[PDB]
Amino acid sequence: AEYDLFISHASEDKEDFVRPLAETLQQLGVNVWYDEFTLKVGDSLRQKIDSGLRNSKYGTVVLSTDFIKKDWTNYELDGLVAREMNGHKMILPIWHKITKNDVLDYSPNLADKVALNTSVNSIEEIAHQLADVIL
Repeated sequence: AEYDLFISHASEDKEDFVRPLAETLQQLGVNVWYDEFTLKVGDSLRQKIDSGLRNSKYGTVVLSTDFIKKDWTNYELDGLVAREMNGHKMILPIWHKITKNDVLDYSPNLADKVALNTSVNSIEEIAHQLADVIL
């Protein structure tokens, strides 16, 4: 794998969250990329995930209201946020700009699968969780 980590995300969260998080991860020594894994409306998410896991040791998902309403199989995120392929692992999903009603409406089984939350956890705390596993 050429990369340590890829970050699946919606376009609404790319510049104001994924980019600072990626830069923080790079400062900690993690080789991370994300530009090719932006989810737009009508995209196949699993297509992006298969590409990410093919060339990255790990992946994570930025679970926003925008992301979960764009995900055609949002109700199956509870399986996807822990998906593995070729020994590469989706890990540490991140709650980010999402409401509990959004989880109840579009992916109820996801609720106890996620712990990180950018409304309670800082970007630096989240980056350290990823960095400690990767390095």
